[PDB]
Amino acid sequence: MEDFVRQCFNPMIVELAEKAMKEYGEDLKIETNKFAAICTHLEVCFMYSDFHFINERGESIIVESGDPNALLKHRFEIIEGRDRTMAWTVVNSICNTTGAEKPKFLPDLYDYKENRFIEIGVTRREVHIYYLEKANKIKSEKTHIHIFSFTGEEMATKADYTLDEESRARIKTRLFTIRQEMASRGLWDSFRQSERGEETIEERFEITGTMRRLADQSLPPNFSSLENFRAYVDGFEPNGYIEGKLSQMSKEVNARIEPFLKTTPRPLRLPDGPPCSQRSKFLLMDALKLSIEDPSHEGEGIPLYDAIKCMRTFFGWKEPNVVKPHEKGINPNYLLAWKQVLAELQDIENEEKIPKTKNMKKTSQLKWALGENMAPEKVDFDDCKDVSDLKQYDSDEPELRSLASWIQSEFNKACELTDSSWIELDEIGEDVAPIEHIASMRRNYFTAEVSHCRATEYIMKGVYINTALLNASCAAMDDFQLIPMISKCRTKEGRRKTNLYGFIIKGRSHLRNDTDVVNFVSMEFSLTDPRLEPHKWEKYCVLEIGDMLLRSAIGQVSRPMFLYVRTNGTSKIKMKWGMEMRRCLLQSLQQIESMIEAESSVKEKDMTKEFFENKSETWPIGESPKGVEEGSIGKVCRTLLAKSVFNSLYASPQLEGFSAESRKLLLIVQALRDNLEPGTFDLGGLYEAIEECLINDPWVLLNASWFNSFLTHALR
Amino acid sequence: MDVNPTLLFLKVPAQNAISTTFPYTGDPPYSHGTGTGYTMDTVNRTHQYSEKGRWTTNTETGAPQLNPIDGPLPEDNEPSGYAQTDCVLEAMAFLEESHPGIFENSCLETMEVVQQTRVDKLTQGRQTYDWTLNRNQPAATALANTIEVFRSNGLTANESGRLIDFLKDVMESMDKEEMEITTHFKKKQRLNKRSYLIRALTLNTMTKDAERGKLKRRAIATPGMQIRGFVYFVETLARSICEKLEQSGLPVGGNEKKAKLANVVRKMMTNSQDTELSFTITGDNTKWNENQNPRMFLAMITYITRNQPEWFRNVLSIAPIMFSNKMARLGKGYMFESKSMKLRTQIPAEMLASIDLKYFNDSTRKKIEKIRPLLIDGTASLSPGMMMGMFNMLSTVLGVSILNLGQKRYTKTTYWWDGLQSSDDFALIVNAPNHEGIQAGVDRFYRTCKLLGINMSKKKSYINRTGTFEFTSFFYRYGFVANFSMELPSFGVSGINESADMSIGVTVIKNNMINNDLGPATAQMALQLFIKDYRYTYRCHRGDTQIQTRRSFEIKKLWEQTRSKAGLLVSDGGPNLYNIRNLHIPEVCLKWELMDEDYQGRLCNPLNPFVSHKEIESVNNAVMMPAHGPAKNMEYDAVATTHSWIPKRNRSILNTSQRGILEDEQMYQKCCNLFEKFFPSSSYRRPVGISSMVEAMVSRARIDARIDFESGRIKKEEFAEIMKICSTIEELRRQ
Amino acid sequence: QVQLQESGGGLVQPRGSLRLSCAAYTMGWYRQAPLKERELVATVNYADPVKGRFTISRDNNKNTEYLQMSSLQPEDTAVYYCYGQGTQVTVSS
Amino acid sequence: MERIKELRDLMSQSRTREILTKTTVDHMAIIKKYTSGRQEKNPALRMKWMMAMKYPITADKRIMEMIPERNEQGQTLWSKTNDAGSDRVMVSPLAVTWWNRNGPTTSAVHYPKIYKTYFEKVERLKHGTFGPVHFRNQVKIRRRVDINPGHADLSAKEAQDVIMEVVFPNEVGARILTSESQLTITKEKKEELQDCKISPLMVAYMLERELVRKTRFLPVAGGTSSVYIEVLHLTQGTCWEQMYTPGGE
RNA sequence: AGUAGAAACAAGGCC
RNA sequence: GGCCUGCU
Repeated sequence: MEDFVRQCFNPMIVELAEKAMKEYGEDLKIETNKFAAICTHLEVCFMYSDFHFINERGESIIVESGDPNALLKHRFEIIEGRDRTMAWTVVNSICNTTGAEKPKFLPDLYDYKENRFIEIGVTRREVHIYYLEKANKIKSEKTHIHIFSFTGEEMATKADYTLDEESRARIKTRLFTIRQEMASRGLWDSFRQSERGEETIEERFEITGTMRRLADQSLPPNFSSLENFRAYVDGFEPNGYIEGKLSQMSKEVNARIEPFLKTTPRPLRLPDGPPCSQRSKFLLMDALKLSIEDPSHEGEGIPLYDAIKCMRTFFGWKEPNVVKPHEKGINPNYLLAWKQVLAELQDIENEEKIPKTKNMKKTSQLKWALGENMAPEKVDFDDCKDVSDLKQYDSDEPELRSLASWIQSEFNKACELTDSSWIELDEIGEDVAPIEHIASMRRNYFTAEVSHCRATEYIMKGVYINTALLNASCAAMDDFQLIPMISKCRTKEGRRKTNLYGFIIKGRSHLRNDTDVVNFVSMEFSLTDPRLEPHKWEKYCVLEIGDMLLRSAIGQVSRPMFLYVRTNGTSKIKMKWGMEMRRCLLQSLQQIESMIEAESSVKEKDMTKEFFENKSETWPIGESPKGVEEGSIGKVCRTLLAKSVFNSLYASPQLEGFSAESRKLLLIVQALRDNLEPGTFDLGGLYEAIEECLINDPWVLLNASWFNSFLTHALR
Repeated sequence: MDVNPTLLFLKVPAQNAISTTFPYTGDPPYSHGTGTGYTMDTVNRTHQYSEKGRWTTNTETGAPQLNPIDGPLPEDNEPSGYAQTDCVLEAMAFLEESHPGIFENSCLETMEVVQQTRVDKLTQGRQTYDWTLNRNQPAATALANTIEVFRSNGLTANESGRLIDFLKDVMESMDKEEMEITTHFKKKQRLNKRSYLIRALTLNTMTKDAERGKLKRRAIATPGMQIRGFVYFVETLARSICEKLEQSGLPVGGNEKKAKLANVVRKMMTNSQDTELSFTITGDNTKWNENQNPRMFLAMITYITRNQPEWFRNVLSIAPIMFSNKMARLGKGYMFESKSMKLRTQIPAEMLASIDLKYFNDSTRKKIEKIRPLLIDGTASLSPGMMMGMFNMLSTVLGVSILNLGQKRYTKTTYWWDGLQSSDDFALIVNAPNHEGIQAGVDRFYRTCKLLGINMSKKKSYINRTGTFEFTSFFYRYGFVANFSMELPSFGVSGINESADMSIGVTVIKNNMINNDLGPATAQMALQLFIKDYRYTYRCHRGDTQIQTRRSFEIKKLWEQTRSKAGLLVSDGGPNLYNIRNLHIPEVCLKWELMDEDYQGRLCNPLNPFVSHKEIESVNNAVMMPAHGPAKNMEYDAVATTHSWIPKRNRSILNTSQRGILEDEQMYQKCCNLFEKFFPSSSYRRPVGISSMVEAMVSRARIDARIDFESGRIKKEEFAEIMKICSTIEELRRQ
Repeated sequence: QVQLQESGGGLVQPRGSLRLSCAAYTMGWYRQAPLKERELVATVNYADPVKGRFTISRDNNKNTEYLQMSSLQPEDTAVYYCYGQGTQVTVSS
Repeated sequence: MERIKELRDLMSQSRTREILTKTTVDHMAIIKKYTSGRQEKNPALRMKWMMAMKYPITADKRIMEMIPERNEQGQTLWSKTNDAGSDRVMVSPLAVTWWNRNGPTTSAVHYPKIYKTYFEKVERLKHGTFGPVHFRNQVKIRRRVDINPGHADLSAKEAQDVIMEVVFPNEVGARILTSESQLTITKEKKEELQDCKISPLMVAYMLERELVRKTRFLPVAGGTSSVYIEVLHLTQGTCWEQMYTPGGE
């Protein structure tokens, strides 16, 4: 039958009908009479629509061939011959522009004169039944319907026929051409009734070929095919198989509970080796401040001018000389770098306006100090294979180092009060609710407690230094840059003040990965002699740069004044995390506020004021040789803030591992102290897990010592 | 006196101050170089936990595979992957018996979803291993490349737009003699059957960074695109199953987890009378993923899909069949340094099979020596067990089956147990009349776990009396206690854009106040610090200050120009009006009545060249990877302002041989923008159909010109011009 | 008497030999190295570090297991137990 | 006119012609998401790192013809170098602030009508009345509650057709909404937003947010009302309760 | 040298 | 010496 559509109809219509065939997903080889019937429907749609044009009037202009002009409007514009999505697109667009009613089924054409749709259907059966059939299929329709049938008859409601009658003679001539051409073909044994509305399909997902063999190799050891295994599974029913293997399984497979008593836990062993060194990016306990007493705010001002003005406030400069060498570098380079920094600072002082940011010369001194041109050149393996020295990067456990007493004192003095306010908080919306007033009062109390704390000063120092370093690295990637360490505080009298700890020289910072390292050299003034705790300054070079006179009742001290100079490095991640050190304030004060709220849930009243003023209640916050010492809530605030600050400063994988594996043991010990009969399956394994995190970090070793002390004081 | 914060625990219980034990204020550990060492170590460890299995050689991939299932029962407490098929089938049968109709229903909804799912659902995924280029690429890019290759090779069933048809094409590709791929350096290369099989069965290994809570780094894996559809269907089934199990806690959030934990502890302890003792085990499973054999997941799913259409069973079984034969790419490689000659070199991992061992240290030398027998075409066969939690939900199903297997109806003894399982972590409440009963119950639970290939970490687990325990960093002490140290890293600028960062910060403060019991004063301090960091990050200072920045001049002139300066946004250098009462209001709407009409109009102008919206999914959704958890998405309330710009892209593609991808990106985006202008609903609802672009665009041009004349700007001259231009593009597409 | 009583330990130069006895089913000799765990040495089967160096034996009439240690090394420096008090073995120069 | 003209210009060049011809409508989404840009793992780090560069943001090409290349002192506002995989050009953040002080102005009176949810929140809070804070232990119990206070009793899909018919009336397709509540919602949001020119996508997104019901599990103590849950952070705490009555009541 | 820690940075590539 | 890139 398909030979007929090969022969007669034009290409355009046959591929339109083929795409309509693909539309609903049925195959053309099984039933083709539908293809012919709907392609004839589509053909009558065209032949009825084309050759029919309109101009600004009604009364369509009919031309056998559209002449070249702007007057190519089509009388009837076709609906079908398009995908369902576009057919409904045209339906909705016509409804929204023509203000007509939206039909629920697919029309075939639209006309302007009568401003409505045409649903053309030419069926094998006579018209006077198919018409009202499709009419009762369509609900309350104003779209006019018109149908032909092979006998040659026409019909329509309203007795309406919308265009010329010679066109309809055309239609029925086409119709009988179709008819008495099948006459030569002979199809009416099924042509009248060949489609009955079949819609059914079964989804087929068959495993075959290579993928089947893979299925045959992904079974238990004693199975040969997926078919057999699935049959076995379907036939499988529970018949007490877990019990049999449990009985047969060796009894050494057990989870015996070892009781956890007061005498069970042993102190954590600390590693032994050379004392632990300093790792901070700046001096914390041994910092010195040169000040100007200016009225500018933290960010307000220009760095270089402030630094120069602060440094001019000090008199007593001496020619620098080596006091304590780096022990691994070239100290003369550090000396020359310091003198170069001074010289270029003067050079800025001379000229017209202090630059906002200064670049330094790339001398051999800072070329060595900043580690320039030291990365091995990257080459290909095929060119370097016979080199005996060629091997992997050194990948082994870090060097072992024992704890020293300097970190303990540094933390002790990091929780001490100061003679300045190191936090100038921002603005918030004016409090409107009583709860907001309570929150503001609490916040004011904590700010009064923690602002005068060395932890806040360290927070500001780190934030400013890391912000400046990151910005300089991102801006001046190539050229070495000078950045004075600046921090602005407010005195007890209320006068604002600036403080200059020293200088940082940032080097080449072409940082691609988050782990890539930018090297800088840090110089900081101090008065602490490095000849008393040399092991804490393994990586520092310390010079003697001047003498300071601070008013004291013992005449006047006239102390020496040294310069701690070192080469340090950071990374994008480290800079970003060090510039978010202000969340240590959060951590600490959230803990304290949780304490206050928990206690106030007992007594139905806010308990902040008496906690902060009466200072009757105290918490164990340290141990003295006499015994455990307790301090007021403010001291707890400062201690927790210092702990968070040191966590942010000495952060490392060792800290995370020890924190987790020691929190586990802390929970076990707490369960013991709560009389909850705690038990363990392998306590030695937990101890070994904790002890492997303690390698060389001073902070984690101090935490381990604190944990041992807590165990000793606990378990009683 | 020496200060010691830990001594604070002598007065404050450990859980009431547990936040102090979370050093989440410093930089988390990161990996620096290759992850090849970790990948090799994981492969060797997975293969040696199942050493007593039986060896075979796949006839298709030619790789050695180790099957430990039904192997000898363990005789020691060391990790073992010798799961027994009959035991696990019985466990699943008991799970079904205790929850009748679970499998049949879940299979019904899964069948509905599979037969109505679309291909585009695969684009909604993070990095995936594209085999066309042998590298990780965004899910959409890899899917597009694979579809292009399939269409070039003759597999065009995916044009039906159905994921099931895409999987049919994927499987049909397995039986092809020779496929063709494209490489740029374009060159057409031919892949034989075995090479393509291994490229479709392989995984890409990387090192996990920003992982807090352990000293050593780990390795993670990413699968290809051929196997992700089957994984999607299997995980859909597993999620539908677990949603019907109250003992599971994987498909829920954190608060639901806490609620279920409280309910189970109350149920276990309350029902226990005075005679019965109760004990809670806070258990962690050692080597959870390395001991879960994909064959056992195949067994579980084929038991689940019993009495179901065979096509459903086949499509759900394809995934574990491929995992059982999965291969893993070793990784980036190894970098060597020579200090004598002062140079460095980078050898790819694919050379580990043949490269001499003189360059490697003792540990790496032994690892390579042990893993070499499993090396096939630069990748190692990893049949014995899963790599990194790809089947999280099925593992949770197995754990829930174990938990339910002790409902006192199967124990047949006075002791019994229950609890909650979330993959790699569990809380087990066991009750028994005497300590001997508790010991026997825990021993039998451990033994049954060892029969299913699941191991309990004795070093990271402990048992106490009920009332105090831990679960996924949630510490329960007669009621869950807030931590607030897990969410600390999320208190900074997110890094999306100005308006997005502001809204996300305020919303995070609000949420942590609601859930994590953040205090009022602490919340105010957090708001102040966040505002300070926000102003210092975006160079948007109050405007009345003299802080010179790269943006302080325009901000200051805008400040001096504005009359009601209280309406200026913090992004434009205005005062901050936020407070505890205003944390749930966008900044634009909070300052709407205070803005000057000129500034208000300039700010919220639709014609601004900065705002760009791509799809309904990416309107106000921000992907923030939370600390100590999987990547998560958040809805943030924000008004589309001129500050909603999107930041610069990487721009490093220009120096790579894969430079033509940018031209293809530009052309695809131009075509997509044209289509959207032709089809405005393209973004909100993704268009569907089987036609091609130009057909729809030209035909809609026809119709829209028509109707927009029937009322609108068009004129006959223009309408006819459009009609004949449509004809022109038609004849152009002809040729 | 007690339940278990190990004896015959002491200080020995590397390469030297020693015989441990214990006064107490299948029995085993275990050792606990300083800082390390209690590990199985032999039973009456030998651990791989032991191999062909130590020889476990038992007198079933006298209720006692014996461990003959030959070609001793500084890794065998540990307290040896049977299954008590234990017996310290120290290998040193 | 224009649209078909850039269509013809695209089809003029062979590569785009092939892309338009061989690519089917269904693959629309795929190729639209086809990109070499990886999703950032650490957005904060790079946002703090990119903002230190010059020209850190991106904007459409049209910015080159509305904003001058430099400001009064000569600080550059935009660059002509396009982004990696787009025709957009990289520009400095000042071009934002500049647009807010001398850029074109419009009538933003209809934004309150569009962003109905946020302005309703503001109005509800502005007329709220606070009360005394009572300090007592709060038994926070976890419950499933609806957060959206303006949901019109419609699901996502249920209101998606309404949203399309309100914004994209022609792409609705087969669906013609039956429920009369949807009829009235369509009428109201059609006549209200008849000429709003913000964007079809944002209008659809905000209509989805407003009409679609959404639910989440939260620890609550009292309240349980939709209006009382949006301020759950302000009314309920660990040991304090703040009586509050939104402006709606 | 320095940062850092089971492998890396201490710029890369292209002419 | 000149120019390109900074998660590809």
